[PDB]
Amino acid sequence: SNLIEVFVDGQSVMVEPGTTVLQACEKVGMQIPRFCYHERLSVAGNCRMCLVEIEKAPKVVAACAMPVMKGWNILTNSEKSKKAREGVMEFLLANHPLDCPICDQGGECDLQDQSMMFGSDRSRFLEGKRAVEDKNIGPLVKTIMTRCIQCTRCIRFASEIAGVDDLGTTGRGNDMQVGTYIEKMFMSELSGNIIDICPVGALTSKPYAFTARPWETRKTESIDVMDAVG
Amino acid sequence: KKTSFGSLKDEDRIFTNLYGRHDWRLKGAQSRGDWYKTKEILLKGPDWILGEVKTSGLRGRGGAGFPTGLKWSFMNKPSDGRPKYLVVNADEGEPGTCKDREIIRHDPHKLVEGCLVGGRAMGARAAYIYIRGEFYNEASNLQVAIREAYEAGLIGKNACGSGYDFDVFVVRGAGAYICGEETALIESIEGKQGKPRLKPPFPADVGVFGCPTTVANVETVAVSPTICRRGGAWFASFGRERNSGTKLFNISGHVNHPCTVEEEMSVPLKELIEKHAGGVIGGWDNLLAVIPGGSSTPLIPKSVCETVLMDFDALVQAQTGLGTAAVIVMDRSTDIVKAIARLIEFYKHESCGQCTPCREGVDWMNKVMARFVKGDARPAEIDSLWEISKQIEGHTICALGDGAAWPVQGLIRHFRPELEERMQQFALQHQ
Amino acid sequence: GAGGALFVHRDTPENNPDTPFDFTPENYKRIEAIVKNYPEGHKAAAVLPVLDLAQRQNGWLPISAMNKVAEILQVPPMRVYEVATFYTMYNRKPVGKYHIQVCTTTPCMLRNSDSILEAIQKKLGIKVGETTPDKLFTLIEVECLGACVNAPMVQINDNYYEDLTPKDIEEIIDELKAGKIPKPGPRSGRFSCEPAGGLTSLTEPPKGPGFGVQAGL
Amino acid sequence: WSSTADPLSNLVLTFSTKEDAVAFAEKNGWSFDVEERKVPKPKSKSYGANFSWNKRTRVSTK
Amino acid sequence: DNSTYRNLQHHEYSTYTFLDLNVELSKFRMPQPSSGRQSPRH
Amino acid sequence: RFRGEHALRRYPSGEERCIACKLCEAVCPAQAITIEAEPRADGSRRTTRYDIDMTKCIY
Ligand SMILES: NC(=O)C1=CN([C@@H]2O[C@H](COP(=O)(O)OP(=O)(O)OC[C@H]3O[C@@H](n4cnc5c(N)ncnc54)[C@H](O)[C@@H]3O)[C@@H](O)[C@H]2O)C=CC1
Ligand SMILES: Cc1cc2nc3c(=O)[nH]c(=O)nc-3n(C[C@H](O)[C@H](O)[C@H](O)COP(=O)(O)O)c2cc1C
Ligand code: SF4
Ligand code: SF4
Ligand code: SF4
Ligand code: SF4
Ligand code: FES
Ligand code: FES
Ligand SMILES: [Mg+2]
Repeated sequence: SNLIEVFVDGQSVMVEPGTTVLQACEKVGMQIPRFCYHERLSVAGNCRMCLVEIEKAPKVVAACAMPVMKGWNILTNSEKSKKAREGVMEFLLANHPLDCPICDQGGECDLQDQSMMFGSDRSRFLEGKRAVEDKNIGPLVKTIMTRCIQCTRCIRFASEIAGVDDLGTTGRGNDMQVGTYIEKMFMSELSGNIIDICPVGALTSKPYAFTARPWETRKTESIDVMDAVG
Repeated sequence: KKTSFGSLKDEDRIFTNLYGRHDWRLKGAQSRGDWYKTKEILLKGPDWILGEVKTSGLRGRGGAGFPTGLKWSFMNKPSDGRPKYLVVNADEGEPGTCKDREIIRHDPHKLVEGCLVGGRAMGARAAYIYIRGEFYNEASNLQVAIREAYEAGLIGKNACGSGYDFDVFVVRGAGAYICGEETALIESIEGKQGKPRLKPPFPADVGVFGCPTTVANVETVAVSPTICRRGGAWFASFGRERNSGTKLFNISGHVNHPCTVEEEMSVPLKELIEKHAGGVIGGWDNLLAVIPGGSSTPLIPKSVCETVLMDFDALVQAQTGLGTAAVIVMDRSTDIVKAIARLIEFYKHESCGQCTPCREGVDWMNKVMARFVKGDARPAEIDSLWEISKQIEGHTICALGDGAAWPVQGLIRHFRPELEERMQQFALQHQ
Repeated sequence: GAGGALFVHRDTPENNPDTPFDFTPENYKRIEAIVKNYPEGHKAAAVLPVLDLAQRQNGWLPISAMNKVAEILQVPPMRVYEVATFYTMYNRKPVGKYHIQVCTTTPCMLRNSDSILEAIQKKLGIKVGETTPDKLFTLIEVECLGACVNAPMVQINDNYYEDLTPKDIEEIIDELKAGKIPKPGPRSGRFSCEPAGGLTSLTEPPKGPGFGVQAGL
Repeated sequence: WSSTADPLSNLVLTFSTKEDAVAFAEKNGWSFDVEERKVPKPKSKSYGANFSWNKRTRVSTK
Repeated sequence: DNSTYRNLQHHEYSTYTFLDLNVELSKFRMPQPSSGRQSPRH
Repeated sequence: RFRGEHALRRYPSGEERCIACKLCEAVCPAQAITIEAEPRADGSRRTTRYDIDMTKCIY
């Protein structure tokens, strides 16, 4: 119909107009690395982890935000995109705290897994790291903001899904911090979901703290009975 | 056809009140040729104005150098339902750059008439001039000139005997260099933080308040009406091919007479310095380095500075770029590593923090640079630093990351022996 | 390098949501004009000017002023907090009567801008980031101020003082202490960034209307 | 410690398709419940909608 | 002629000059366009 | 380097080194380690159960 033809690593695929490079790669079975992009949130484009090379184009594009065009050949495993991923992961890990043994997101961390899958295996950062003070947003979400990577997923969720405008960024540059700027509890019927959407151990479940590791647990798929939504 | 550039006659300059020696108000501006035949220009149509800008060869004076007729024609699409706006970039954040301040405080009516002419060309309903927050008296001068223009009927209701309605608004920033980036400027006008937004969409599609928008530099807008009045060919006669016109130049640093001057485009750097800035302190042999186009552009040493022209293409072939034409000169009695490190510290203090490469990597560059000045590092790291800069450039949302990466690359490329000697001296002194 | 100003607010006897702040009637008139400048349906665009106006009425921005701006413009308070903490011209802490800003960026640093810094320190007996005991002056270091040609320079309360030497800055300081306001601009009689003795352009009288107009216009 | 008496508490088998799993369970005499695969539905994403002239999709921060 | 500097008018500018000029100009403006709603949050 | 009887150590302050990361439990080839943890009365990340079955351990 109105579908346009694009190529993922040379393989043809027909997509609707306005489809992003990330979604075209999804239609082929390739998952592009991501930190700030979420399917149910608005597009941000901050983390630059989704950078990918288009054939015969000197500059990489952000796959999560850039609509694909007819005739484009997306090179997901190209050298340029691999080097872009390695550099972005280096920048993300430069100031990250060495908290994995005490971080509750240890065995289920997108930062850890994408570092092992797409980053380098060593560091060349010879400086001191930044440390920020923790905020208190209630008895449900435990906050350790030194682990924050500034993806702004929580802010977008709070504004759009939960309809609460309490979360924001204060400051500028390296010391730009996610929070409320005042002592304020983030209270809503959907507040705990920001734990799941947070890719790192910056936001964790307070009642769940230090009780288990994700590899020990057995998963049972069931139904909630606390209301009539099911 | 012409080969030698750099002798611009007095009667041929655009900004003839550059030094404020004449009345900056309406009466003096009309005496000097402003607001002449503006009704005729407006009635000649937007397509004619766009063609005049195209054959003029005018390139973006903000620093990128994009052809201005092309952007203003991008805006020339038919109506959609949304209002159309012109945005004038008066942020002027680049270190070494002060030209917009002088053309705003001393010749505001050229800017206002250029706003009207450009808005007519692109079908805009109004113009927003985003003036730097620190330019308080300059902003007040602009507002007084706009008051005069409204009182005389030159802008506003029908704006002439034309039938075209056009408003000019002035909005003030609050201490943010990043708000000179056009999308970050649009974000700041809308009341949010000065964080650049991704492209596409371009401002001609989605801009201020979600409406079609063109962001243009003060100098481009202010020279457009003279281009319309005198002709595109007259403007195109100056400079080389693809480098047309006359450009304002700022000379600062280790010169005898730092000053702002208007001169032909493709002037030699040495000629410009020796003619208008009084020469480099201690004579030409005392020159060490020059940053030719503001802090963003990489520096070049004396050997290339000897016979280099001042335009986009020639300065690109020297691996620098013309930028904003802000010449900053340094003699051999200054610490080049310290100066570059100060520029990197400025960039660290000015990044908005939105995207990880700029935020993290510019902080990392700042820390590495501070150590480099001391010489506390090792020789192997220099290459490391070069790699880090490469990672930043081309991977960020906006060009502030590129503008922080390039000075480091220039310093490495042209003064690696100085860094190595400083490291060796530190190692000897500390054992 | 390191900033030194925190980006979290903790309540305080002289800084808390009950701190009394309000706009004067004429400031309300100015606010209504500012809001009228923007298209209907986009009132958040007035956050930056109105907030600035509050500072001009108060000298700095308490949390109560931020809340008042947010409720006047009907925007969430967190948005105003983000604006207040993003832009560096907003004072979220009380500041002296004369806020002295010294540019120390590379073009100004080349023309000996640290000598003027140390002259101001010695004259006022304060370090870079503090305030005098009488709450009359506040030193601070800033980035490029857009007057690189007239370096070294300072900014005091919307005024630019250019082409400075330590003697000139001392006379500016003690003239401010006397009670009157020194005139803005460059010193050494250079008159807004021409060559000091060159005069290498704009010497002939400027041409009149329609000097070089093309045919058909 | 945690004690069990059923030998199949840790037995999990992997199959390419649902039909393979049904065939294995049927030939092995086990009664089964099959759940259909859940697939995320395709979503319309537009970065330009973040800055809207007149829609509610306009964001207050980014 | 050129010997005299003619930009001394900013020597007596007050803390409210810009905003007062804005208030003066507020009567010269064209009516603003509307998006159709009072706010994006409406 | 000799491997003998297991022991749990502490810092010179007397505070125990174990912070209940469960890496030893995950890596144990014989599944000889059993760990349970919770926040301590001072909010510290510590174990409430740390068992080693020495008749399953392969040392
Ligand atoms: N005047 C000043 O104070 C400062 C100037 N600069 C200069 O700004 C330069 C970089 O600025 P950018 O805007 O990021 O460069 P750019 O090339 O990305 O943009 C140039 C202009 O052309 C438009 N444009 C470019 N490509 C387009 C396309 N394919 N379709 C439609 N429109 C297009 C853009 O919207 C923009 O307005 C630097 O070279 C720097 O020297 C930097 C800092 C301060
Ligand atoms: C970090 C950054 C800061 C900028 N600051 C300014 C500025 O202060 N003034 C300006 O005219 N352009 C500035 N620019 C470039 C703008 O994008 C430019 O104004 C825009 O492309 C339109 O300018 P033009 O009239 O030359 O085409 C800046 C760009 C970047 C990346
Ligand atoms: S957030 Fe992930 S990478 Fe960071 S400390 Fe926790 S587990 Fe490790
Ligand atoms: S707290 Fe988590 S979700 Fe929020 S910005 Fe930081 S990393 Fe992203
Ligand atoms: S490059 Fe720097 S200033 Fe530009 S958007 Fe990214 S973080 Fe912000
Ligand atoms: S759980 Fe095991 S590996 Fe982790 S700290 Fe305690 S003893 Fe060490
Ligand atoms: S996933 Fe695209 S920039 Fe973050
Ligand atoms: S470097 Fe000081 S005003 Fe620009
Ligand atoms: Mg989490």
